[PDB]
Amino acid sequence: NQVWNIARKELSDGLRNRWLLAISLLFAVLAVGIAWLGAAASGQLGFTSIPATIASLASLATFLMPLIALLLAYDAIVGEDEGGTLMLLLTYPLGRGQILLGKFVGHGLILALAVLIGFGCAALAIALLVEGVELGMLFWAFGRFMISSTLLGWVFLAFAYVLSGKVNEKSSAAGLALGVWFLFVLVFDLVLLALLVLSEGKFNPELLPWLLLLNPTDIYRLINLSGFEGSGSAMGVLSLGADLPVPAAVLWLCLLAWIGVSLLLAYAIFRRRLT
Amino acid sequence: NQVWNIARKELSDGLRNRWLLAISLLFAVLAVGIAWLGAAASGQLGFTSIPATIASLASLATFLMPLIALLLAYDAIVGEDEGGTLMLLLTYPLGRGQILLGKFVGHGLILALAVLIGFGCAALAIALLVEGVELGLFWAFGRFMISSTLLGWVFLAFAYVLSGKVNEKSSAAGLALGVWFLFVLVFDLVLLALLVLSEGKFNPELLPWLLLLNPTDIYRLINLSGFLPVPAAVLWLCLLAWIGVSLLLAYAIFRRRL
Amino acid sequence: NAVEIQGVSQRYGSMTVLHDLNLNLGEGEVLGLFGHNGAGKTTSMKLILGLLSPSEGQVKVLGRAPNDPQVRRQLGYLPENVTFYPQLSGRETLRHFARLKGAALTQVDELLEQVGLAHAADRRVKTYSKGMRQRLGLAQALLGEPRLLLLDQPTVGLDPIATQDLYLLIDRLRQRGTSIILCSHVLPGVEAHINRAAILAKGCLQAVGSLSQLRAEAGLPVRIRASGISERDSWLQRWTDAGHSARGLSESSIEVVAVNGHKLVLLRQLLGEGEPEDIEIHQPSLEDLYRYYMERAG
Amino acid sequence: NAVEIQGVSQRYGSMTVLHDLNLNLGEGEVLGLFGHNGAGKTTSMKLILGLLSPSEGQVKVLGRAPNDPQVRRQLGYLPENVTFYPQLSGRETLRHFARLKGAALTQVDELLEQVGLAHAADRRVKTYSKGMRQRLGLAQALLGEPRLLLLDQPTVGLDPIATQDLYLLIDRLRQRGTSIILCSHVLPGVEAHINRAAILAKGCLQAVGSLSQLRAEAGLPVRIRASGISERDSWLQRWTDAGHSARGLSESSIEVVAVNGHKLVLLRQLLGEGEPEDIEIHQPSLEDLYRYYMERAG
Ligand SMILES: Nc1ncnc2c1ncn2[C@@H]1O[C@H](COP(=O)(O)OP(=O)(O)OP(=O)(O)O)[C@@H](O)[C@H]1O
Ligand SMILES: Nc1ncnc2c1ncn2[C@@H]1O[C@H](COP(=O)(O)OP(=O)(O)OP(=O)(O)O)[C@@H](O)[C@H]1O
Ligand SMILES: [Mg+2]
Ligand SMILES: [Mg+2]
Repeated sequence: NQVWNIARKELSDGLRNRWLLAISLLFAVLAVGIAWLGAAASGQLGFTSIPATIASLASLATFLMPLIALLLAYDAIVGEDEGGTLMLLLTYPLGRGQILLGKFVGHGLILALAVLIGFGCAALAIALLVEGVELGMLFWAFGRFMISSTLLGWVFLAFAYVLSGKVNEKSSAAGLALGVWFLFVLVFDLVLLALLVLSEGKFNPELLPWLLLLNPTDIYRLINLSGFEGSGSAMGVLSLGADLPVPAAVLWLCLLAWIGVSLLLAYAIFRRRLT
Repeated sequence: NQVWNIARKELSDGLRNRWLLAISLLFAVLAVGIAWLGAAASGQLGFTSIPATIASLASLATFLMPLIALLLAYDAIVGEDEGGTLMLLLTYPLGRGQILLGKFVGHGLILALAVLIGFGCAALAIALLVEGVELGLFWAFGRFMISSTLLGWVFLAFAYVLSGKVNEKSSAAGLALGVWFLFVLVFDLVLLALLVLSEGKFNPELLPWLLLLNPTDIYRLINLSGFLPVPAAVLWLCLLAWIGVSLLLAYAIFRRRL
Repeated sequence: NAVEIQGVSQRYGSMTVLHDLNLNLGEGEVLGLFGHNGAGKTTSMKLILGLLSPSEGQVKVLGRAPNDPQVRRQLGYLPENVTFYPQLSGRETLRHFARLKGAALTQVDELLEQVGLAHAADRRVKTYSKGMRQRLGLAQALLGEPRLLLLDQPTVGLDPIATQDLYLLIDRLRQRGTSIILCSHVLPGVEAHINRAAILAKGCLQAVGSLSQLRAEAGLPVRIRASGISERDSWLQRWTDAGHSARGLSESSIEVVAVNGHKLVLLRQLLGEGEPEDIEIHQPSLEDLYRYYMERAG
Repeated sequence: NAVEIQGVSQRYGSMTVLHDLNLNLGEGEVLGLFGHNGAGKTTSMKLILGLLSPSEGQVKVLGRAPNDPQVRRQLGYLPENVTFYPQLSGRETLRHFARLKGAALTQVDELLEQVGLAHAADRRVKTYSKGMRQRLGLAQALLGEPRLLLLDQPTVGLDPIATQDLYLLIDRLRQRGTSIILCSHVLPGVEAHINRAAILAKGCLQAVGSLSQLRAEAGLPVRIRASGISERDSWLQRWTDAGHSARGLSESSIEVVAVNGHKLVLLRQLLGEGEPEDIEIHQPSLEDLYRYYMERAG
């Protein structure tokens, strides 16, 4: 609807800001470094085994991408209010939820085009310069990785919108965004694991594998590691649930469901924002 | 000087805002997590031993405290310029340098107070909750306070450096990840690959000094002495020099902001 | 039948800001809101927009509820402290705003020329001055087909030429049948271009009506600046005993205040005794009306 | 004496905003910067300060380089579009600015009650309105001894009574010898308090001097207004043929504009047959001078 107009202005902001260059340049540096400069932790300097890169790169992405999305989106709502342009925009015939979805689609297209551009330099970087990779497996693996990364970007965007609608000032918005970032990666894993190890020696064995759905950062990791990838041996945390949360579309539906509930939460909070 | 007025201004900004309850409680939740829930991999239990919970705590501190600094001082300069309030402040008898120094001192006291309150709550939790294993924590956790605070200050100064050049707050964050990205990922990976490229010819006498060129490496060396070519005193002085040159560059860039 | 307000009372936290503010406007009438700095001019406009929902009052905006975006289709609003995105081009900013409002791309450049900003277009809003940003806001207001146009303190920043050009624009838009709610603090120069006026102090609405009825009920006396009419004290003692206030400045000048209501015949005698060096007669001005009504509230 | 703008010009990247500006003011000299929207008034006002560096020439302030903290200590600035940190209350903002400025901390409360924001204190700037925000900016401007005040567009957003009080405060400060570089665009009524007025358009400072001096440098007709006095045609035929410029308005009145010198002998005719149902005498005011200077020389 008029949603496309707001998404268009957000994309225009993306070009007029070093963001689109910065997100794509650094994300491509991530991707290329893991393939050639990466694997040097073992001393074997350069190789591009597709199963490795899409897993180490996957973990570095599950850390980087939520933070990038939060930095992009935390000031979408609070930033406009502080700027003084939010009150003007509501005067236009635009629904509060309509502008919220417009901002969401704008930032989401920013990060999606960004990841596509960044790996597009990467995808050629492997294919042309590597020696004898089966291009088909590379293509479908990085395809799942691109779509998973952009979907995680969208879900953390939605989290940024909900926290921004809750907050009153830019700095407090950044603080809550940092808290939400730290919570999922470092705490939803640690507390949950600790939960099995001591709270659950025999307290309730059956529940722990499924709860990993709540955290999108875990869902993302399981989606990108398990895959059709061969030699699929999962270490701690993932191995519980690597074997069977019964999926192959269930995780994708759950991630989309998180984005959905978060967008509804943002629409609800932003509707009651003023006064 | 009279930068104290700006310092209390952002001190009030930190207390009125939700940083102090989200930065000190940030450390509080993780520190107790690393100290009791941090051995959950094989046996959930607590305070295994002071230098154990310190190593993981420092490892996560490298990942997160720089990031907190870059998220506290990107809008510090460019944000006021967007708000149009920076120029009115520049009308006052303060000058370019004193504004930056005052904001740096205020934000540094924010980080220092957060570290003190949070890791101190964690330390008193270690003392009370767990057995009297040891109390002379003071050297380990106190050195952790000082080292984490100085690392926060140096990345705060880097954030001031990048902010004073960007013209739109949104673009400031983009160059904020870059500084965070370079020290966390790029430096270690590129250094390791360069060592692998030069099989035996890298001249290992000058590797420790190349480690100095990364504040994260300096901070990890500092909290790894429980019982190296680079003296501990020089290992501090180098981080202090990083702070000094970063603030000098931030002042230099700020003078030509407009 | 443009805005119909049914005794709205608005509360901000525990502080009431409006109480039983019942106001109305015609479809083609122009109503000038005036009042104290902290009365409620902007908040009342914000209620009209539909930014806030009145706790006690059902406002009708363009014969419809203000929540509906169909009202905002043909309604334009110019905000005070009109701040814009500071890294968008003025032409680009106004084109984006038109894209939001649906107006044709042919209108944007012609309207930028009309306001008087096309010469400095294509440069980012940050470079503009307090005036050009006000002119960009005015261009925003006139964007599209505005049936109802809400201006907030709108002459802030403009030139006297720009102010009078905007005044002629408002008069023309009244001729075209559009509805204008104009609030201003420069009372000089708005008496001619404003049909109906309203004065509100604190929350209660002090009065409302066109200039004629508002002037008549007050019966505000006329002020006459003079300097050397006949002598230093010739004209003073003929009015001090005549029950009229007249303060005599030492520099051979008498300032008499007549009523201008019924003594219009006495105006012939006022300037007919001796040859005067300098006379400056100011009729009861709507700013003096504002001062009178503020002295009524308090 | 105090602010000596001698031989300067300023350019952004490729555009010359200020061209050959020479402005000299002294202690207790109420100067005014009037001009078209975007003519360099503010860029020059900022040039008075250390915010902008002069591309050509130098701008002496208090006899010293304006970049020295000493110079800013004896100075005050009210910027157009005054913007304040909108989360901490007005009391907090005034205390903070005074702490950077240097105050007894008791002048803060005196100013806050003096400016009429006493009730509004503690409420926070976001909840403040455009007026109170401008009042708080003015209250900040009056912290300390303002040897050199720089109130820019200060009258925007204020009540007519509030702007009258602000002009009275300008008069009081002019009594105690404090410079004021006024720049307000509200034209009516400033000229009385303006010691020296300077109308500069986009090109340069093509006009500088006192209002009485400027009025002399240029012949301006006097303004006479009427509304339905005697008839529509008799006045026209009587005054057009008698060697005068009679503006024949169509609202049943012929407002005749004199040369501003014949009126002294014209009044005898006016008392003769011209019964005073409505007579308005307005000397060529600062509006007329501004239009004259802008159009003829621009
Ligand atoms: N930083 C800047 N870069 C480029 N152009 C600028 C900059 N600041 C101002 N300008 C432009 O310089 C010109 C002069 O600005 P000026 O000082 O007249 O503003 P102003 O006096 O506030 O205008 P007004 O008072 O009439 O609203 C305008 O075209 C303005 O847009
Ligand atoms: N968001 C808000 N929260 C609390 N109070 C508010 C808010 N917005 C406005 N107010 C209150 O409304 C009044 C100021 O708004 P008002 O409409 O009176 O401004 P105004 O009369 O237009 O001011 P001016 O004409 O000087 O610009 C004050 O009582 C102020 O506290
Ligand atoms: Mg207002
Ligand atoms: Mg200006």
